[PDB]
Amino acid sequence: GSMICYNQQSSQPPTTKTCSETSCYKKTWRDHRGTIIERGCGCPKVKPGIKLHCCRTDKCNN
Amino acid sequence: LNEEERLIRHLFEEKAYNKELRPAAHKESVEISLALTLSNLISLKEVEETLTTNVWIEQGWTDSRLQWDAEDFGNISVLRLPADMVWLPEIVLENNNDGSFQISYSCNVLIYPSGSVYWLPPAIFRSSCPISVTYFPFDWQNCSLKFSSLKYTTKEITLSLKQAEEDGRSYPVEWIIIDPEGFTENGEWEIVHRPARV
Amino acid sequence: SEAEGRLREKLFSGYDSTVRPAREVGDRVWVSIGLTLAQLISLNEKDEEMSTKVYLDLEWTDYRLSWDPEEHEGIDSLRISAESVWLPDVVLLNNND
Amino acid sequence: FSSYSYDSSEVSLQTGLSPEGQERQEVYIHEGTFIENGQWEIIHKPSR
Amino acid sequence: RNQEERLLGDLMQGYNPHLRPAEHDSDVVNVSLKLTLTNLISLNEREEALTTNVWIEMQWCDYRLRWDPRDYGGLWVLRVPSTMVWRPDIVLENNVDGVFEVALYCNVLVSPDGCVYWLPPAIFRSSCPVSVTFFPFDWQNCSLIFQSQTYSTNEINLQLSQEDGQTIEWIFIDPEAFTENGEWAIRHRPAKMLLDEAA
Amino acid sequence: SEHETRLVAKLFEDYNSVVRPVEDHRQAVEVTVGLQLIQLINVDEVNQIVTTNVRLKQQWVDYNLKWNPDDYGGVKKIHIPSEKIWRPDLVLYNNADGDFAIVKFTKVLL
Amino acid sequence: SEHETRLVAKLFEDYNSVVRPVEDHRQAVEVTVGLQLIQLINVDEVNQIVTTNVRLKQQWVDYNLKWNPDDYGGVKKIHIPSEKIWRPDLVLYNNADGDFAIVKFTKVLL
Ligand SMILES: *[C@@H]1O[C@H](CO)[C@@H](O[C@@H]2O[C@H](CO)[C@@H](O)[C@H](O)[C@H]2NC(C)=O)[C@H](O)[C@H]1NC(C)=O
Ligand SMILES: *[C@@H]1O[C@H](CO)[C@@H](O)[C@H](O)[C@H]1NC(C)=O
Repeated sequence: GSMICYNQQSSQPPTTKTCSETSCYKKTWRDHRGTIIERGCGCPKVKPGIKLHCCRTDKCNN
Repeated sequence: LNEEERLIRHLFEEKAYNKELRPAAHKESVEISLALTLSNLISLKEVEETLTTNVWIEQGWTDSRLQWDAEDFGNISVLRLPADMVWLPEIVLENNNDGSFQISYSCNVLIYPSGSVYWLPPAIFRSSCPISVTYFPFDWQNCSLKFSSLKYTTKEITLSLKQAEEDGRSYPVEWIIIDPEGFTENGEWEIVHRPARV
Repeated sequence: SEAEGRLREKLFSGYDSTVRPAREVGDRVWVSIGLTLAQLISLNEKDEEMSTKVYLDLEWTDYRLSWDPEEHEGIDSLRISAESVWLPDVVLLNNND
Repeated sequence: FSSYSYDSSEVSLQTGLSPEGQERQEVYIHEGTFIENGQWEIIHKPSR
Repeated sequence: RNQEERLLGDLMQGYNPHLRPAEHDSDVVNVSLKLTLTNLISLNEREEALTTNVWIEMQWCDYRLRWDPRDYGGLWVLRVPSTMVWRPDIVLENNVDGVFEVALYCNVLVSPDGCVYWLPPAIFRSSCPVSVTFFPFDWQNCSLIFQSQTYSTNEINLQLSQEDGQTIEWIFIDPEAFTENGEWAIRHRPAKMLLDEAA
Repeated sequence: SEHETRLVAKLFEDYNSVVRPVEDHRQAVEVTVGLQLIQLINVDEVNQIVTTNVRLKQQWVDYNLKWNPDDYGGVKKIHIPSEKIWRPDLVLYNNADGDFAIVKFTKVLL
Repeated sequence: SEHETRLVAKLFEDYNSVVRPVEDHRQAVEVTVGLQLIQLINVDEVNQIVTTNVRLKQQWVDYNLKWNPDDYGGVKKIHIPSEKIWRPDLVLYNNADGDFAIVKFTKVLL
């Protein structure tokens, strides 16, 4: 069992990788300079104040 | 170096920039936009009644002398200058209790072709936070960081909050910015509210 | 402001900030001193020392820094860095540190 | 508070008049923004 | 002062204090070093810091500061600010508080042969790892490591000072003027010059 | 000697410490950063502060500080005060209560 | 203050603060030193350090800072910064952990 996730940063050109997990995640937060979006595998535990979106479909984190 | 040095020589030697003069007419006020980022909360000493903070203060203002058209300088769109070369509003913490009014590290300013000046000095500040001991050790405290200019009055500068944008709509940043990913909570103090006011 | 710059250059041509303003020899400089207590920080008894935060209020007259406002587009006040003008050497005499 | 170097023949001192004026002899405390010390109460605050 | 001012003006013509004195290439500036301890202030064990009051005697020679006394009315010595001459940037490497440098930048004494004498005083907080096994009946071996911050062994030759025929391989202590520390007695006080051969 | 003096006179005749030292403003400055930890001074658990003694080695190339050694008596390396030149503004981002940037401006080897 | 401005400009136009203020280099500078004790702050018996508040009155004649008052409107006494003149380098030899010399450069009465 495998899956295709996205992993690019923010508004960079899209890239993909092979997740061995059953979810792909998008992680959004905002520091003083602007908004950061991190994409990857699984469903990580995030610190408070961070938007998280986990999804169980191919190419689902964008 | 060529366009950078050319632009510096155009702005500061050819135009004869004077850092002692405000970037405004004599009867006009300069709009300073302020935001605060709390890097980390060091301590609140109860006996000494002192809040210690690491804060990055973001100052923005338009200087109409420090502007250029990018097409005459090789499409250069940003310049980094020492803070000692430009006019500064000289924003200080009036609430300090140790005499350290000023920011800690006087970093470079960033100037842009529009004449906008961006400055993000970091600072370590010791301020007076009066302590309410009534419900100790189940107490909560209300500390403040009061920023103003002792060199200029309301006629000379006008303080305001930073205006950020979301989906093309502007809003004033009415809170202390804390980076959620990089913030480490203080060992004994949790933060409940972070408002900001003019 | 350009007129502010010309006024500043006019006032500080030949101005020495280390020289007390006295138009005649024997003239006194009348300095008026007040104080505003922002915060009474502490009274440390073991050190016998009172810590305060204050704002001084120092008023005097420098005859060298006068101008006609109608000759400079109505400018009647200036904000000049303290190192550029003659200051009275007012200090707290009974400081403990 | 005094001039460290200049003597009375050069710099003459006087008490600072407040916005009230009228030959004040007092330390000025702005009553709105002044938080009293938790250990100390200011009974008198003159100036001479 | 006219001869002194004349000599200073003639000496400071074209003098760069930030350039090491070398008359020919591959010249190494010899620097002799002596340390006088005036009082051992303390040894804080919880910070592992030895606080000491020292006077460091540095002697080197600068060919650019040479002059003939007969051309200047028999002037045989000149007191110059230490900022205006070239200096070997000797620092206490093992400092615990971040103060590498001397406390007071006094005058140097330049002689007609160009040989410069400098005796700045210093307060030094140095790192002393405390061996705690026999506390409070313990003895400690504290170190003060002095080296150039910027120059290498092909540029300066840092050595111990030589008095009349004998190298001073110890911390000098005034017998008359020394007041013993109230908690520490100095049993040995040697000095060494270390140069790793493979460095 | 006179050759080191002549060299330093020429290198800092038309030098600008504010300008990034590259030929073209569109290329970045390449800085190599290394950290040497000399001593772990203290770990303080209450305020969550680690104080350490470090050396912060920084290596880059200044385009405007080149010379031919044959025109200066064969001098290949010199020592310059760091205040005279452009430097990277390295800052400890997670600084707690210490210094954000370098305050001890020692000499550079050029 | 035009007279005093003229005098101060005249006095420090050819003045060198490094060498001693003596017409001939073979005569010594006569300095009168007095100590005023304002406050005995502390006696530290452990570290054996006495902390005191003092004023260090130093008096001496500068050969090149003389003038005729008739050429300057009758100005006989002035106050000048101490950093721009030669001074004695008075050091406290038995300084424990404070300042070896004067660090607060108040005004000179001339
Ligand atoms: C610089 O110091 C070195 C020692 O570190 C001196 O070298 C020796 O000096 C003795 C006495 O003059 C000679 O007998 C030896 O032959 C020297 N050895 C070497 C390494 O040559 C050296 O002379 C000193 N230089 C100056 C200019 O005084
Ligand atoms: C900058 O970019 C514009 C894009 O239209 C181009 O026309 C121009 O030649 C470029 N260079 C300069 C120096 O303006």
